[PDB]
Amino acid sequence: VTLKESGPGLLKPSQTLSLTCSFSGFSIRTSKVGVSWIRQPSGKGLEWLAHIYWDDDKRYNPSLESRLTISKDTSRDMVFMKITSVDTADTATYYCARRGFYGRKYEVNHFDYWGQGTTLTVSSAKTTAPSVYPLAPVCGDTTGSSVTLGCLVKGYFPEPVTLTWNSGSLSSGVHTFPAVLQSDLYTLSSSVTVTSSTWPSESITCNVAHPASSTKVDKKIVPR
Amino acid sequence: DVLMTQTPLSLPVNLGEQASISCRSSQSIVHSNGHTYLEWYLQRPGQSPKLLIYQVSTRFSGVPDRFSGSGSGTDFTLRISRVEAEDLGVYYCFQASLVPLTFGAGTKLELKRADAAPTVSIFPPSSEQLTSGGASVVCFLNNFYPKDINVKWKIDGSERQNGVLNSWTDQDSKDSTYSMSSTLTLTKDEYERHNSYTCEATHKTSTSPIVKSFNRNE
Repeated sequence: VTLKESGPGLLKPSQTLSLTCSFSGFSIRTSKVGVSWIRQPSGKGLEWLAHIYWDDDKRYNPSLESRLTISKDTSRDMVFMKITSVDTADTATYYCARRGFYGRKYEVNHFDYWGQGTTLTVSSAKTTAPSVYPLAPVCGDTTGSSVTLGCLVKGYFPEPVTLTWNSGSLSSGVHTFPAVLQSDLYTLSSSVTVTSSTWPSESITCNVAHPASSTKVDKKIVPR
Repeated sequence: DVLMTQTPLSLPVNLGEQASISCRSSQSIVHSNGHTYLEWYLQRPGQSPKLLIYQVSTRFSGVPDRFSGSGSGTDFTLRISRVEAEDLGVYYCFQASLVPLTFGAGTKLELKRADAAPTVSIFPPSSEQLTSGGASVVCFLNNFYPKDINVKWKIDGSERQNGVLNSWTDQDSKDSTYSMSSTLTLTKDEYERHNSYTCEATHKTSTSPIVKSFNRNE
């Protein structure tokens, strides 16, 4: 049994979201399973949206009901979800989940298989390359045995970027933080911590690639 | 509609020990057919949710015998008899007896470890960003434990709560600590109209806050 969600990936606000869940290794018609759509906003928990039963009966989360339509095509082994006029709050991973059961006990039902999910990001942004900024210590904080440097990757769209230090040769003592969407663009940061005698004596450079904009920049961290 | 209250929201455990998680419903979730549709799901990092337990206490095929569920009516518990590394993640209870079907907020099962103080580092806006007319001040709070921490920004000695983007990593694979980044973004003009910039961290490892500050003029 497999479930696979597909969607647009990115929409602008006010656009219509159309999702599809494609099932295999079993038959929607024969099995008579129900199917739900469930979403998860980034770093948040799970929210049930809608359910469709084998006979096309439907239930909705009351708070989003006016904007939701669930349907299906039993002949294509697909369930669909539409959400009208999306805005920022709709940015989420959307999951398809089958409500399976054993043999004949249709009342003993549960979400036995879930898709991988499809991510939706709602933004008015065009593709935008990041501004990459080297973060050197304050003109003072290189006493003590270690020194921490950073790199700020600001104002890009969409995800992802790839960030390395010294083209990946500097990998221990690194923390690269998840991107956050704010005001339609992404910001990410990374820190690297070395011994006080490593820097600035040795060159430490932040490397940032943004596939969508076909860009690759290096920023050496220099003393202020 | 039915509120599902999970206790605790964070559960540090030592590997090989038992874990128990409580889920309380706001009303009875026994269905009109007399079944109680109370399920437990695990979501590992970078994975979809997976079913563990259904109908309060039935283990789903393929789930390890370490997992068990109990309860009745409005009070339910998931137990893990011996926690293994691959059990770490977020556990959700879920009722499907009443529409809208509703989840708990989630319980993060994590690895217990010794308290560790954060290493706190503050970074003025780069010269290059200032040529743009925005200015971001960055503070890293690295390798701390427990996860509970407060970060405060102060500009000219007064707390600032707008302009802020925080981001966190998960428990580290080498040392089981957490790290956090906070970025305060102003206009270049506003940055240059003010003079002291401070990131203050409150963490159980110190009675006093950790204060990292700079003066723009220096």
